[PDB]
Amino acid sequence: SKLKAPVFTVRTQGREYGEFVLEPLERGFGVTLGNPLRRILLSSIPGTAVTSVYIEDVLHEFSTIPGVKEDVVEIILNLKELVVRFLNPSLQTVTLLLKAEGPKEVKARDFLPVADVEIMNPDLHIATLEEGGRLNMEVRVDRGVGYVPAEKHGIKDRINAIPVDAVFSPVRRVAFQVEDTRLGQRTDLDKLTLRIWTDGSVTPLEALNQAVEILREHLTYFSNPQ
Amino acid sequence: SPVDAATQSLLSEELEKALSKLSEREAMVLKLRKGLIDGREHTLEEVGAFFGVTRERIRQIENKALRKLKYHESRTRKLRDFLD
Amino acid sequence: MEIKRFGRIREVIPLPPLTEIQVESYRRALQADVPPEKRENVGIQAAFRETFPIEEEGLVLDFLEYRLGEPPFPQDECREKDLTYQAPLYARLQLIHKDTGLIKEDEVFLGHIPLMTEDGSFIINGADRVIVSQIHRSPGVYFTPDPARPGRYIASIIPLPKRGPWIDLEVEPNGVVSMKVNKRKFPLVLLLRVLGYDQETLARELGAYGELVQGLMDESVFAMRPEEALIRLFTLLRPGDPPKRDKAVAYVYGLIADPRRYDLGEAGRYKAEEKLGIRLSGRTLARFEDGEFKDEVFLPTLRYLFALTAGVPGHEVDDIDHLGNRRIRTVGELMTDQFRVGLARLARGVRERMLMGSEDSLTPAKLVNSRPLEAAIREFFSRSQLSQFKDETNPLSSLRHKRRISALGPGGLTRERAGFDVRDVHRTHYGRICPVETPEGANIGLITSLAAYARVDELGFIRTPYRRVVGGVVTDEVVYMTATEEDRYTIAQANTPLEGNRIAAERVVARRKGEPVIVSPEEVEFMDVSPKQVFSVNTNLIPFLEHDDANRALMGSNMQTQAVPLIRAQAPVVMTGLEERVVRDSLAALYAEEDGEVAKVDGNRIVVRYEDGRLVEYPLRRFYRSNQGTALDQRPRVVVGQRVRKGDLLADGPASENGFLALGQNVLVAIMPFDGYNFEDAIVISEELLKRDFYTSIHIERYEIEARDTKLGPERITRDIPHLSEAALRDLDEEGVVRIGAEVKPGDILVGRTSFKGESEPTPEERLLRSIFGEKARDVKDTSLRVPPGEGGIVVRTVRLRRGDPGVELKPGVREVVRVYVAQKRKLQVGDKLANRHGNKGVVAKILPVEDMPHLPDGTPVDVILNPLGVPSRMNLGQILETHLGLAGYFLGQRYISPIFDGAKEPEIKELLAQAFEVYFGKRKGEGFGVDKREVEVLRRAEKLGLVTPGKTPEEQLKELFLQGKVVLYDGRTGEPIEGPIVVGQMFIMKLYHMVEDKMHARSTGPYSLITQQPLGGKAQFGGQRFGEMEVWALEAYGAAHTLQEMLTLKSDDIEGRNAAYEAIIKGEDVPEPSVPESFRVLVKELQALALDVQTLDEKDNPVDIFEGLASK
Amino acid sequence: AEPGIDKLFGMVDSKYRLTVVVAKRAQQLLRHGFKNTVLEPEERPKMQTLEGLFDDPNAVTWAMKELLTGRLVFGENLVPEDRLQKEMERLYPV
Amino acid sequence: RVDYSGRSVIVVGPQLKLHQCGLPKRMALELFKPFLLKKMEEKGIAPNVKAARRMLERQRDIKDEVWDALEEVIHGKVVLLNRAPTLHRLGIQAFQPVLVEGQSIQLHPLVCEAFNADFDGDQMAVHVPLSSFAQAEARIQMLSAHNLLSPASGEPLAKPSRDIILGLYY
Amino acid sequence: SHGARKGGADTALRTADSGYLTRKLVDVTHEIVVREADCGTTNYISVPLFQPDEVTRSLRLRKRADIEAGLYGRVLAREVEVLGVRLEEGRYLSMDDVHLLIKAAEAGEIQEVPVRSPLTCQTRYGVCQKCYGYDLSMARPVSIGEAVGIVAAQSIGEPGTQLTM
Amino acid sequence: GRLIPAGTGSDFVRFTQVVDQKTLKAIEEARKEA
Amino acid sequence: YRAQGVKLHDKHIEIVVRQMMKYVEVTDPGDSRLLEGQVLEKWDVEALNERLIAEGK
DNA sequence: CTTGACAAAAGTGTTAAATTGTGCTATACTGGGAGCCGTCACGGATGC
DNA sequence: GCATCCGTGAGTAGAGAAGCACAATTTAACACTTTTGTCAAG
Ligand SMILES: [Mg+2]
Ligand SMILES: [Zn+2]
Repeated sequence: SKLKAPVFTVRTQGREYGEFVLEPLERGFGVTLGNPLRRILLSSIPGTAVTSVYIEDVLHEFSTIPGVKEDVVEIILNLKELVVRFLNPSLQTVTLLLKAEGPKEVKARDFLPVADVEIMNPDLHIATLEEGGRLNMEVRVDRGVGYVPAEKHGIKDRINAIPVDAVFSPVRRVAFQVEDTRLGQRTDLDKLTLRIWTDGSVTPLEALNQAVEILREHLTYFSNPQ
Repeated sequence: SPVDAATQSLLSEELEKALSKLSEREAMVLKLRKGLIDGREHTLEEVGAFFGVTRERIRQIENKALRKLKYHESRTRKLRDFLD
Repeated sequence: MEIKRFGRIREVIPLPPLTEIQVESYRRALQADVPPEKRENVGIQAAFRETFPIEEEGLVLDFLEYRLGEPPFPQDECREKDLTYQAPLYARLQLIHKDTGLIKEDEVFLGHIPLMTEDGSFIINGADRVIVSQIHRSPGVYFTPDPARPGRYIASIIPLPKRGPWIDLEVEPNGVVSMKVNKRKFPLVLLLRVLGYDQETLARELGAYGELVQGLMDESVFAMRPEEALIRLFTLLRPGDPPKRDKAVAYVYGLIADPRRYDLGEAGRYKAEEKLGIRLSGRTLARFEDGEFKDEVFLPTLRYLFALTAGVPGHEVDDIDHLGNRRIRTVGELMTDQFRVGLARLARGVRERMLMGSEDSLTPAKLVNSRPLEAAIREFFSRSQLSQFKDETNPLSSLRHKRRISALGPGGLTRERAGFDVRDVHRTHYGRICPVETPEGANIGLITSLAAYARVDELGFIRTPYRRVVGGVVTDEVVYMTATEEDRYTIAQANTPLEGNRIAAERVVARRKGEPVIVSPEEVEFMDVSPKQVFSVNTNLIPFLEHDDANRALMGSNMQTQAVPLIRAQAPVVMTGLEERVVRDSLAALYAEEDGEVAKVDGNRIVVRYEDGRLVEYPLRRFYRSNQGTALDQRPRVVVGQRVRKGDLLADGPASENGFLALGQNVLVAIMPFDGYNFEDAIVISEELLKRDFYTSIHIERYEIEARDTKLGPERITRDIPHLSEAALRDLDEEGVVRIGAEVKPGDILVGRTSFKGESEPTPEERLLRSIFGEKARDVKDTSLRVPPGEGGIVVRTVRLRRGDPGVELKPGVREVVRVYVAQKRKLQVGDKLANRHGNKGVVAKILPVEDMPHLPDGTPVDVILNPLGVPSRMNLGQILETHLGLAGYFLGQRYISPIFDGAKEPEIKELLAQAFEVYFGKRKGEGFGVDKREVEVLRRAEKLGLVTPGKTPEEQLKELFLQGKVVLYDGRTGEPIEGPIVVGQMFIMKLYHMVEDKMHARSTGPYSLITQQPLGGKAQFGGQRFGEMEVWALEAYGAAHTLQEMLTLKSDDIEGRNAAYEAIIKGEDVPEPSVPESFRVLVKELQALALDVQTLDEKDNPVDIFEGLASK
Repeated sequence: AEPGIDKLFGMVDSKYRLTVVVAKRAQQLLRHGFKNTVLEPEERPKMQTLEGLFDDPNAVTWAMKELLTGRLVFGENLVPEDRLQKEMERLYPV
Repeated sequence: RVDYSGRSVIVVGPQLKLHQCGLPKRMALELFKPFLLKKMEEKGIAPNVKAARRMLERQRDIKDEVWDALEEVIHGKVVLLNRAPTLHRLGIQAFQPVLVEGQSIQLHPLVCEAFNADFDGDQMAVHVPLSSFAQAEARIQMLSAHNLLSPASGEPLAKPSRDIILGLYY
Repeated sequence: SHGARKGGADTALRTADSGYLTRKLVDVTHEIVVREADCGTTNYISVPLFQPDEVTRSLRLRKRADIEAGLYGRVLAREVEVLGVRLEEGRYLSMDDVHLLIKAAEAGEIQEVPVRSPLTCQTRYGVCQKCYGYDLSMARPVSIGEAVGIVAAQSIGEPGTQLTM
Repeated sequence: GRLIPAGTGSDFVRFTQVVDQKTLKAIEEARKEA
Repeated sequence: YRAQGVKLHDKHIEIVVRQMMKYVEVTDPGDSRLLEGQVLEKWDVEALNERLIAEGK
């Protein structure tokens, strides 16, 4: 009377969005599977983020730089959009140096290349410099999971360095849907659709595989009593 | 009822196809004998006057037509459900 | 499980017998047990003494005494054989020869009197029936002001209903007082001349009221003698009729003076004396003695009318809706009234047989034909509006039905004549008629309920009890007193603080003629017995009634009547204290008659050894089908050898738990929206309710079939049904009836019956088809009884009644009748209606598995999820307080009695919640568990909503939420807590008789009407849905012309169209163009029957035949 | 909502003309067994059935999608009724 | 009174689309019986329409393949839902029926205001438009998703209410 | 309890009176259908943007919902020039047009709006498309063939029971 | 039981014909070739 | 309807009011076969008047 | 194919009982019976 | 002009007590050939 094994179908477009359908499932197992994966996807997938920024002649985050349209906050907001992928597993922290002179539209590609460091979005806009404006940055990129506010980590490399909220999670959004499906005379079956948005550093398929593996590993912890 | 009226029409169309497998005079004998044309059973003498034959002549063609329809029904099974 | 009782008001007297309005009135009418010589002149005894002696004149038929015999059959046998539970009636009559001087005495059999059962109902033709009490205007003399003429008043004299004409006395604008009788207006001066009044007498009695007596002065009628005025009056009343003196005197005697034709009634006579300050000798407007008419009431009526018009002190108008002016006709009076009508018809037939002659050998048996009396009695108990099919869904349902008061019925009001005045809650309804229990809709205010402590007196007026207060101290003396007597006293409220028996509050809330006043204790003369006397039984079963809006309390009281008995029925956690009395007074449960020991306990019967030593065996009603189909069974509640005291419960009846009324279940309720499944009163339940068989009810359906004599041959009930296989006949026994214990589904045969086919030649297509298969057509056809669609269950009983059986009175031509009972165990499903006692009702829209339901931190899932949006607009806060008290009792393992208006209050509920928290949370501490991370998050939000005090420990904040009835609740789907604390508690919810199983219906094609050829109506007839004018309007507004035309023609009454539509669809073809409806053809023919030439014409005005040439000669 | 219902309403002056066109086209499709359709094979409406993907049996669904393509001509007094029925049988004997 | 009509208690269909209603299978089998008999004959369920009707007469003789054939019948088709009293034309609306287990009709929450319908025991009548005109009229003119504004005032009549407002407000 | 019973009795009698009124409205307007695009009439009504007020004895701007109930979806009978915007003759008034008219009324540039109405329609056995205006359910001009008479009767009769009576 | 003169039953839309271009052109050529 | 917050377009009422003003009463028959005080539809009398004007009656 | 032959099956002409229709009872009898009015406003006529 | 009686109308579903004589007409039980229906002959 046990249900047949479900079929895992994938609908992945590009490298930043994908839909994954598992059907048919026993009654209630769409919720049983969807929620744990969503919690892991939004908090546990390893990733990289900007955790500290140093800008010359800048004292606090709520100031501005003469010679650029964007104030410190807007550039910090643009830096939180930066997606970077480490090509070395042993690599833990890098610093990216940016020296640009106006009149220039500073992009993510203007960052100095670092060995085994890949900028996934080199077209990301950073700042717009007018003539005579000098922009010197040293941004610190760490490795982590989930979302860490700047105050809860407070990472500063040098004096006057501004901690920035670290969006470590490569997954940008998870939405799972459970629909009623049938197989013959059984009508309480579940159809689970998992939709994952990712920044592109990892595939939504890879994020799902990592989330499943994390949940599998935690299930092995219910062994060796006491 | 609409159901009763419909099954009457379905029975007529199935019988008309079953009688098509018969001959020309042979099918018309059953139609005239059972009253499928006028609505009344025509006696053998009345049927015999129409085709210019004796009474016992119809009984030969009428019964032989009956036997062949039984054979067709056993092979096609298209009239059994119309009697229950 | 302990029961904690709230309340401060001590009830000096208990509730009266809740069925005494039925039981006592019928006992008084029958007087079966009192010996004949001591029978009082009431009831049917009064009916005999009024119609007899039947003096034709000279033969006189006198009545000596009557007696009622034992019923021929027991109550259970009457139900099985469709018999009336009745007692034979014998009257000892004597025939007196005035000339010869010889008396012939014999006992004549007058028929059968239906008998009331112990619980207060009747078995009429095997069906349980309740005679609903009727309210109407009391007879007497009334003085209402003229709305057309300010300052003018009209005097109304009302006799008993259908016992005389209404009399109106009015001072006309010209001055003369006018008497209106039988729609004829004539001057009242003429009548007083007939009744022997002189000009000097009228001036002496009524000359002291202005010049109004001058209008009562016509010199023409004072000149004529009373005998001449009597003929003069007869001409006005009956113009054209020859005015002979003997004919004239008989008409006036029969109009105002004949006791057998005019009856003011005991209540009417008493009201007349009280209002007019006189003493009536009888119950007629006048008395005929010494060959002349003597006045009895017209002079006091006119004297009061002039005094009221003159504005003298002590004279007032009469409120006709005042409950002292409205009386109740109970079952005894209603039956007696119809008994008198039948006896009058019997007396008339006695006179004509006396006119026939043959007096040499005339006996009272020969003169008396009892059939007119039996027919009138049979008509009352069968076809009267007040005689109603007994509502016995649950024992409370039958109790309410027997206490119903109806303003409708014969001699009653109609909804057209029912204005706001009759339907409003008059101030005198207080303590007598419940201001809440009423049917919402067109019958609002027209059908009411007797108040819990109220009782109907001999005159028919409802009296309510009050405690006598003297010297500011409240005594135990209880006075039952009418509305008119109540208006004379200052009556304090039952909640007035008492120090012992003395009123302690300096300011006392009281009523004076229904108005709320603040008085000193020394001004208080009476006190209310209890808050319960204001309301009826159903309303008194609603806890925290004071916190519910009246409109929603109406719904709660009404829906308790609709609750179905449950196999695991539970008494509510929060009760009002009347649950025991309802079960006890319904006679549905079984109690020990006196002290004794139980000898035998079985599911069928209980045997108790009483102290005196006699063995009493009580058969138990088991799986009995009520009028509504709910299973009524009694389950024993004692063991062998158990000692029982007098009145101890022996067996619970339907919807009862240990003697307490159990109309539903006690379930864990979370008050919160849930994913739209709570939308607009919809209810979410857990699957755990189904697992433990809560809200599971047993329902029994009865199926009947008759084998008849037919001209072509008798129908045979047999197992040999032609053209049916062994699978269809598998469950039938050798007699053709389905075996007991078989499961039957829609389309299954309950009993096989063959009927001889009508002689008709077959269609030629069938003739050829039968000839091919070599099968000779049989002489009988399938007419067996089958399970209707959507029904079925388990066969539990087959009743077979045959012609010639003792007591079985089959109709002629019926050889036998077979009845099959099918029982189904119904679990709660989507579409079933649930309700609580506070008017919150809804259908189950979603059944969730246990892991999906919200659950407590200890893992306990809730049972029911209710939408909080149903509370604020309905303003029924009693359910919230019930939920809070239920939450405390759930963890303290105890139940509560909180009487209405005197019971559990918020401070005392919260201190119960404080103790319930110590087992709710203190048990967690002992188990080695602190505060959940999820609880900490909810507490953090809770202080942002102002629900908990900032700075306290999580335990203290959780206790603060608990004292508000709220807990931290976890979502079973996610495990995350609900962001705000949720009110969770235990509430009593009922499963109502409206079930989607009995209401779902569909039809493609089916039976059609005879004349209109349109589909029949009703699920029982497999009918189609009614597409009325408003639905036609909707399609017209949509422009859906073709959709409208199909419903008008193709799907209702286009005979050619509907046949062609069905044939086209089953061939995969589209339905053809519709044609003229057959109802229009009926309309045209019916218009021709009215000699109207209705013709359908074309563009060129030429006639168009819509009858296909079938009606053209 | 029906797919392209806004576009369907925009192609007719009266919303009830659209219903007449759709219904008349549907019966044309039913009369000729959908052999007179203007839809390309990849444009045919489909039914998901346990035995596989099949053509949609509802001609009203077919008619609405045909009108969205623009290959249908509707109007009053376009062709005689008798000539329309006869000619369409010649092209699609069915 | 009309043929091809039914009636049942209504419950909320929160998961339904605006153009959808939950129709019980047992109701739909009776409502669409003449269409189902033709569909059963096209498949191998029954040899002819008359034997197909005999199959549906007895509940215990109904095979599971009949329910599969019923789905193909109702594809693209709509039914009419009506709750008395029909005060205005939105008292009748067209919905594509979704076959549901149970005996209750599932009604969309957003059409309840137009019907003046709640879920405390209201019942609704179901009607089946038969021909192509009738189906086209219901699908185009009477569909619930095509009637969103009040004909009386022009304001949105199928609009958020009750829990929908409360959740969005919160 | 007196008021609760009184309100329930009022509701019971109001449903019958409301249902009777709707049936009378249906039977007097059932023949009114949009039968043509334009009847060709030049007659119209002027919807007032102001109403007299007795407490001040002056003209006060009417409520916005009241102006919308008389102007929304109505065809302009004459050209209107308000706030530099030319509202041409024959223009169907959208909700934005109504609000523009209210804004112009508050500026003192207009007091009344000439609109085509069923009252001045010359169509026999019904109304024309221009005199009726918009199909409210569709926020667009009414389609020829709609039984606006039935719609009007239902529109008036449907809230009949919601009246306090 | 007639088609009401409103909506789809109104004379303004009831007589509308629907035809495909293939059938329309076939009718066009038939007139020209005759 | 304003007092109860019910929003109803004026044109629905105007359709009914149009039907309430559909009939007229003849005050002077003129050169027609009508009777003074006869009640008839306004559309008929105007159409009848146009025929009379077309003939000079 | 006819042509006899049969035993029904059906039609048909009597005759009987069963059913149905009609007339007739001679003291004198000579104008009925049941109702019996708690709603409201609305036309529309019909006369003071 | 006005007062009065009459006639009209007042929500939708569903779910539920004569008897007898005799004649006159009809029914039904018979018989009868009459006509099929048929099963053997060539
Ligand atoms: Mg409801
Ligand atoms: Zn116009």
